[PDB]
Amino acid sequence: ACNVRCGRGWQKRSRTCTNPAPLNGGAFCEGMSVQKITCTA
Amino acid sequence: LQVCLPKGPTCCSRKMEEKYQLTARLNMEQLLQSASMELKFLIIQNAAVFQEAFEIVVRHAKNYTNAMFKNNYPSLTPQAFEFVGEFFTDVSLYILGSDINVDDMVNELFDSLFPVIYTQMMNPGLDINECLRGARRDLKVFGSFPKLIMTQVSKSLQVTRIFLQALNLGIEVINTTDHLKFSKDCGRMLTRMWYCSYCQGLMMVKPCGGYCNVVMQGCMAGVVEIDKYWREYILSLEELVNDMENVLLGLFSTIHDSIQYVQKNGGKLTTTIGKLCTLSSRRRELIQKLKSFINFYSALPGYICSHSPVAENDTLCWNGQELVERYSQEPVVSQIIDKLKHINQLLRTMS
Ligand SMILES: *[C@@H]1O[C@H](CO)[C@@H](O)[C@H](O)[C@H]1NC(C)=O
Ligand SMILES: *[C@@H]1O[C@H](CO)[C@@H](O)[C@H](O)[C@H]1NC(C)=O
Repeated sequence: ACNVRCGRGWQKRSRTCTNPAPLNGGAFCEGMSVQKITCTA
Repeated sequence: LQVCLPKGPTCCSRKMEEKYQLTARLNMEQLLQSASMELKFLIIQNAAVFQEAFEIVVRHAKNYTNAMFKNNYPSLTPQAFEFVGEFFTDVSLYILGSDINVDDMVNELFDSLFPVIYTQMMNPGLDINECLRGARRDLKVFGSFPKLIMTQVSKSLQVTRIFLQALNLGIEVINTTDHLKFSKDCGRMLTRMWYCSYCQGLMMVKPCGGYCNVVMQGCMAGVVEIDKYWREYILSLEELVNDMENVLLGLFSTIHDSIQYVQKNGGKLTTTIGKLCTLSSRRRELIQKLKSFINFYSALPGYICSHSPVAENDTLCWNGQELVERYSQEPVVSQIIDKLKHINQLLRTMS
């Protein structure tokens, strides 16, 4: 939900590295983990 | 038909039986997801928060080191910014599981730091750079400071790395639970328990509590075996929480004192070289909330039966094949147990 009631707000989308999670020194997930977009309420 | 035991006639064909089987699959997956959702969201929240918090700590520590270099040693900038950025980049890379050598981070830091100290602070006035880099370690100009920082940061960074990997693997196994595919025999037994009553023309009849118990203890014989390893996982994580913010934030003071130490012997050093050349609160709340789910795998069949429509009284109920007055009476799980054993060994060793 947009944190700000009126004007510029925020919307987040999480992307975890768990399917599968790296083990025994596996290469970590490549790219970004969070997604943020500006919203107008 | 291959599922619905035909005692009399039947109101459903083989295709309707397949539809009932797929709806049984979907209902089981939905029930498992509803059972696992609270714990999944708890661990996802905490994993995200700890990851962002560690990145914030590393960025702030790099910022403070850069600021103290800007203020106290302007002659070492802008080269100081490059090696500080490389050092803390390698720090973050180690935290996130990449193959980084901590001793090599510190050694490359001091190897890059010494030549600019010599050229700008000690002997004011590019090719001789490597001779200075060699003299750094050959003459032990920084004393015991490099090994002190090495142990100070390796000890915290390893526990943080393994904490993050443990959180992520817990997320992984909890996501696997509600996606656990079952045997075909269990598919047919669940179809009989939930839907095969409709094939016999019954509208609102529910299966017996005891029949649900035998079916669930039938297909969760493997899943319940995970409970020992999940309990050991919880307790080993509790062992680990009982660290990295303090160290990375005092790094700047330690480096400044090392620079003072090297400047202290400048007389002999210049001539010799000229000749030669709220976090703890979060992990506590996380462990106290995680200990409420230590019975997760042992209470799971009880959840499936107590949240599925069942006749608890075992009276006028469906027994999988007929309406009775009273009831008579691995591979993916192996992967879950493998990863739990691995992470549990890794946890216990940091203790
Ligand atoms: C570090 O802190 C100071 C505080 O005044 C700020 O001005 C500067 O932009 C910061 N630098 C970084 C790299 O965060
Ligand atoms: C589990 O990971 C899979 C990967 O596609 C994803 O589809 C699912 O939404 C995740 N689990 C939960 C229960 O949110």
